[PDB]
Amino acid sequence: TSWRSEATFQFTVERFSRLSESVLSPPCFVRNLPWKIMVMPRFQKSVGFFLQCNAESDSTSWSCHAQAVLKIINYRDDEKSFSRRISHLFFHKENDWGFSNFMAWSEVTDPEKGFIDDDKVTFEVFVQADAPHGVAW
Amino acid sequence: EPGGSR
Repeated sequence: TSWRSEATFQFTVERFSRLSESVLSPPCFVRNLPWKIMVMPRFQKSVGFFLQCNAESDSTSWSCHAQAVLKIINYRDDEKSFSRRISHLFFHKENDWGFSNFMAWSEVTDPEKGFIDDDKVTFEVFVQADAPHGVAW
Repeated sequence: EPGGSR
Protein backbone atom coordinates (compact mmCIF):
# COMPACT_ATOMS: atom_id res chain seq x y z
CA THR A 1 0.00 0.00 0.00
CA SER A 2 0.92 3.69 -0.14
CA TRP A 3 1.92 3.53 3.54
CA ARG A 4 4.81 1.21 2.62
CA SER A 5 8.06 2.31 4.30
CA GLU A 6 10.16 1.75 1.18
CA ALA A 7 9.92 1.06 -2.54
CA THR A 8 11.82 0.94 -5.81
CA PHE A 9 10.53 2.79 -8.86
CA GLN A 10 11.89 3.79 -12.27
CA PHE A 11 11.48 6.56 -14.83
CA THR A 12 12.69 6.27 -18.42
CA VAL A 13 13.60 9.61 -20.02
CA GLU A 14 13.06 9.67 -23.79
CA ARG A 15 14.89 11.73 -26.42
CA PHE A 16 17.55 11.98 -23.72
CA SER A 17 20.28 13.39 -25.96
CA ARG A 18 17.92 16.33 -26.56
CA LEU A 19 17.03 16.97 -22.90
CA SER A 20 17.04 20.74 -22.26
CA GLU A 21 14.76 21.35 -19.27
CA SER A 22 14.24 19.35 -16.10
CA VAL A 23 11.85 16.38 -16.29
CA LEU A 24 9.79 14.85 -13.48
CA SER A 25 8.51 11.28 -13.17
CA PRO A 26 5.00 10.41 -12.02
CA PRO A 27 4.74 9.97 -8.23
CA CYS A 28 5.59 6.79 -6.32
CA PHE A 29 3.92 6.73 -2.92
CA VAL A 30 5.98 5.83 0.14
CA ARG A 31 4.84 6.66 3.68
CA ASN A 32 1.82 8.02 1.81
CA LEU A 33 3.87 10.86 0.26
CA PRO A 34 4.54 11.44 -3.47
CA TRP A 35 8.19 10.83 -4.36
CA LYS A 36 9.53 11.68 -7.82
CA ILE A 37 12.70 11.33 -9.86
CA MET A 38 14.05 14.61 -11.23
CA VAL A 39 16.52 14.71 -14.12
CA MET A 40 18.18 17.71 -15.74
CA PRO A 41 21.25 18.64 -17.79
CA ARG A 42 23.86 20.55 -15.77
CA PHE A 43 27.20 22.32 -16.30
CA GLN A 44 25.73 18.63 -22.09
CA LYS A 45 28.46 18.29 -19.44
CA SER A 46 26.67 16.36 -16.70
CA VAL A 47 23.45 14.63 -15.68
CA GLY A 48 21.44 16.11 -12.82
CA PHE A 49 19.64 13.37 -10.89
CA PHE A 50 17.52 14.29 -7.86
CA LEU A 51 14.89 12.75 -5.61
CA GLN A 52 11.92 14.97 -4.79
CA CYS A 53 9.38 14.62 -1.98
CA ASN A 54 5.92 16.17 -1.54
CA ALA A 55 6.84 19.17 -3.69
CA GLU A 56 3.29 20.00 -4.78
CA SER A 57 1.90 20.36 -1.25
CA ASP A 58 1.42 23.92 -0.02
CA SER A 59 2.00 22.71 3.54
CA THR A 60 5.09 24.02 5.35
CA SER A 61 4.73 21.80 8.39
CA TRP A 62 5.77 18.43 6.95
CA SER A 63 9.09 16.64 7.18
CA CYS A 64 10.27 13.16 6.31
CA HIS A 65 13.74 11.72 6.68
CA ALA A 66 14.77 9.17 4.07
CA GLN A 67 17.77 7.36 2.66
CA ALA A 68 17.94 6.23 -0.94
CA VAL A 69 19.94 4.76 -3.76
CA LEU A 70 19.87 6.76 -6.99
CA LYS A 71 20.79 4.62 -9.97
CA ILE A 72 21.15 5.02 -13.70
CA ILE A 73 20.38 1.61 -15.17
CA ASN A 74 22.86 0.02 -17.54
CA TYR A 75 20.64 -2.06 -19.82
CA ARG A 76 23.50 -4.27 -21.05
CA ASP A 77 24.79 -5.33 -17.62
CA ASP A 78 23.17 -4.28 -14.33
CA GLU A 79 26.50 -4.61 -12.50
CA LYS A 80 27.62 -1.65 -14.61
CA SER A 81 24.69 0.46 -13.42
CA PHE A 82 25.97 3.53 -11.62
CA SER A 83 24.51 4.59 -8.30
CA ARG A 84 25.04 7.00 -5.42
CA ARG A 85 23.41 7.01 -2.00
CA ILE A 86 21.77 9.88 -0.17
CA SER A 87 20.37 10.57 3.28
CA HIS A 88 18.26 13.70 3.78
CA LEU A 89 15.55 15.37 5.82
CA PHE A 90 12.97 16.40 3.23
CA PHE A 91 10.72 19.36 4.01
CA HIS A 92 9.22 22.27 2.05
CA LYS A 93 12.40 24.36 1.89
CA GLU A 94 14.54 21.37 0.86
CA ASN A 95 12.08 19.16 -0.99
CA ASP A 96 14.62 17.44 -3.26
CA TRP A 97 18.12 16.03 -2.87
CA GLY A 98 20.72 14.58 -5.20
CA PHE A 99 23.67 15.35 -7.46
CA SER A 100 23.84 18.13 -10.03
CA ASN A 101 26.83 16.20 -11.38
CA PHE A 102 25.69 12.60 -10.95
CA MET A 103 27.42 11.35 -14.13
CA ALA A 104 29.31 12.86 -17.04
CA TRP A 105 26.87 13.61 -19.87
CA SER A 106 29.34 12.25 -22.44
CA GLU A 107 29.46 8.94 -20.57
CA VAL A 108 25.71 8.41 -20.17
CA THR A 109 24.99 9.24 -23.83
CA ASP A 110 27.87 7.12 -25.13
CA PRO A 111 26.06 4.44 -27.21
CA GLU A 112 28.85 1.98 -26.42
CA LYS A 113 28.51 2.20 -22.62
CA GLY A 114 25.11 0.54 -22.21
CA PHE A 115 23.20 3.30 -20.43
CA ILE A 116 21.41 4.62 -23.50
CA ASP A 117 19.26 2.85 -26.06
CA ASP A 118 17.12 4.49 -28.73
CA ASP A 119 17.92 7.75 -26.93
CA LYS A 120 16.26 6.46 -23.73
CA VAL A 121 17.87 6.33 -20.27
CA THR A 122 16.33 4.61 -17.26
CA PHE A 123 16.66 6.07 -13.78
CA GLU A 124 15.87 4.21 -10.60
CA VAL A 125 15.34 5.14 -7.00
CA PHE A 126 15.26 2.87 -3.99
CA VAL A 127 13.99 4.96 -1.10
CA GLN A 128 13.63 3.99 2.54
CA ALA A 129 11.75 6.65 4.50
CA ASP A 130 10.90 6.98 8.18
CA ALA A 131 7.42 7.93 9.39
CA PRO A 132 6.67 11.56 8.41
CA HIS A 133 5.92 14.44 10.78
CA GLY A 134 3.43 17.26 10.31
CA VAL A 135 1.38 15.39 7.69
CA ALA A 136 -1.08 12.88 9.16
CA TRP A 137 -1.71 14.17 12.69
CA GLU B 1 28.58 16.28 -2.38
CA PRO B 2 24.77 15.92 -2.65
CA GLY B 3 22.44 18.89 -2.37
CA GLY B 4 19.25 20.50 -3.63
CA SER B 5 18.58 21.11 -7.32
CA ARG B 6 18.28 24.92 -7.12
